[PDB]
Amino acid sequence: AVLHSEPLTVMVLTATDPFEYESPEHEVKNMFHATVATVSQYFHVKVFNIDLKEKFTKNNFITISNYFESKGILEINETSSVLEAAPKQMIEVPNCITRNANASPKICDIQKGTSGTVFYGVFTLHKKKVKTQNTSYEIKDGSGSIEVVGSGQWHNINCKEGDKLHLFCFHLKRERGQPKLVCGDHSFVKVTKA
Repeated sequence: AVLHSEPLTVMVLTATDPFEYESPEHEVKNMFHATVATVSQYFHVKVFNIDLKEKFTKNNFITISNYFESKGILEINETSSVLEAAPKQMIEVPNCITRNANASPKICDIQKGTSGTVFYGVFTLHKKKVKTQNTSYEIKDGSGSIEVVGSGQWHNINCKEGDKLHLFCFHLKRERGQPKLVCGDHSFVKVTKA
């Protein structure tokens, strides 16, 4: 994880509802996921300061400093600064950036990933098996299928075949070559019915 002290102005694209997670100090706290954009790139952002939720509203322009980067994902916590951006610091985000930010990876391309990489996306549920301590969600698209393993509040998620699972910050792991996505401390799932 690398510290970025230089101010960076972005436009907020999306943000999730807050949800509970376990903090590094092993206390229940709330976080949310966001995507933001400059004129040339979008970024996934993990926000660990629930007081910033209003700032992370679609189309808000914000300037972030003293944030961190890990696996290409930005981390904003209590020691970070997030202020509204000044007018002359704002630059129009090309629609092509926003479309790319909204696109999901193909499962065949997730299957190519190195162990430890992180993935986000929306995928159709094919089958699920609720086990004693975790749940395996087999997700599918035209390019292949992959097992997603959820535990804790991502175990026994209320969903059915054909629903869409929106996955945030899942981790690729390989067991005997076979890749799968597993949840981590800052994963999030939402379900859209279909």
